[PDB]
Amino acid sequence: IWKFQRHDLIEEYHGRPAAPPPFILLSHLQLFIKRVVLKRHKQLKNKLEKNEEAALLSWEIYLKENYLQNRQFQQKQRPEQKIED
Amino acid sequence: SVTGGAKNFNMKPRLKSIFRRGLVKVAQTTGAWIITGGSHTGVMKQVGEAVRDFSLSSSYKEGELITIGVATWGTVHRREGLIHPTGSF
Repeated sequence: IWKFQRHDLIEEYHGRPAAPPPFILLSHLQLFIKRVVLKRHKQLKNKLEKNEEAALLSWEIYLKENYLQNRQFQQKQRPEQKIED
Repeated sequence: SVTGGAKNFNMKPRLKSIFRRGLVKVAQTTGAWIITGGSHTGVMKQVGEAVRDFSLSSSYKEGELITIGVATWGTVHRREGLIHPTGSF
């Protein structure tokens, strides 16, 4: 539960700016005028390139069948299965 | 040396499974030389695909299953671009 709860503070502090609260106003004015005149970080969420993504999808979909074979192989080794056989 | 049907080839899925694991598994350990006809159609296409994805999935492993194709010079589509009189390096 602590390992689970580790994430959100890191999420906050990546979202939190780097100025101390005595000097967070310099960021505050810039963000307020930026949203007055006019987005997550790429290190947490990013639209990848489509051809890169296709290569990635083919890679993992290749690995899936490699998982499945050993999965059913070890699942054959339960003793109830040998009794049935 | 694998041989098969080129233009008019159809296969059940069970036959397809052996090409993915049986041919590649026995080629990759011994350091084989898969020699076949050089064509994009049929069985030679199946060997060509089933050896490619191994090289991607190898995760920067050393060595590649070397493959040599032999086809006739007559029945090539765009071979007029291939003839260079000097050394086409």
